[PDB]
Amino acid sequence: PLESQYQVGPLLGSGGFGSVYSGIRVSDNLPVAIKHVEKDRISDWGELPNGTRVPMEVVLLKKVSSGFSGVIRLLDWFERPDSFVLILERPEPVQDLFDFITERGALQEELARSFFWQVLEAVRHCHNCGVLHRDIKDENILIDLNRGELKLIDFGSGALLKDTVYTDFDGTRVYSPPEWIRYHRYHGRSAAVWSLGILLYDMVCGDIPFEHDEEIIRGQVFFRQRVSSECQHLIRWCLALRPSDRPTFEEIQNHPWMQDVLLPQETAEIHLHS
Ligand SMILES: O=c1c(O)c(-c2ccc(O)c(O)c2)oc2cc(O)c(O)c(O)c12
Repeated sequence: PLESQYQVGPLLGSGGFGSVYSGIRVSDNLPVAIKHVEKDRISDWGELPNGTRVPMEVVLLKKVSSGFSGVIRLLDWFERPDSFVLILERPEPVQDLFDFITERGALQEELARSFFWQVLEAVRHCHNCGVLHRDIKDENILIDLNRGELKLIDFGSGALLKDTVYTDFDGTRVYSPPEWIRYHRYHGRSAAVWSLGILLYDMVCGDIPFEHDEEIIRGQVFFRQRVSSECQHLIRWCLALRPSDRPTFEEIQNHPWMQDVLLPQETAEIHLHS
């Protein structure tokens, strides 16, 4: 019943999400990640089913924790005078999609298809559980390099899912949709599909398509790499300017470009030198 049940390792990263460390649970040498969030710096707070104030990330992680390996699982959490400490699972070996794309450039379509499909399955899982991520992007995706499995992380900018309009947003601007930029209003699903469009382009071209607000609003997509027409079609669909013109998750998964996806294990054998 303390913090010394884990042997703390090196710092993995720090940013708007706080500070995350590599760790090992001494109880059984299980690889873990240890995230510390200062209370002053917490955006949105939630409340646990049993009445007690916690960071929204904790509520959301509990709602999605299950057998599904598509989302990083919350093993435990603690409260401190001025911070919260989350204990999360940690694949080993691992690499985040942002670094993987920095090192390999534009990913081959077969690989981007496997990864994109897995992201789709995970976002669907979150939505079934009543959770909206709101910061889907390469830096918030981990690759279990041995099994070829992607895991979604960092629900700190997330919210309970609803059908009404959202007037707040604290995720990544360049992954944010035109309707946010222009009116500070979005619906959850359509906004998610837009970020998924940004993420697919990122995967197949090696960089995000838009850097400035004027480009997001204009919505014209230029391809800087060789990309098949089907893939270009799916990306442009996801990046439709009107929210209602974007595809649903079902429409994305039944799109011609998404057929014959490789299983994660096959994916690691062919593309991850596993
Ligand atoms: O295992 C994790 C993990 O759970 C997380 C994680 C999990 C939940 C969060 O909210 C979050 O911000 C990060 O992050 C990282 C980041 C790394 O660079 C790495 O090598 C890792 O192994 C991990």
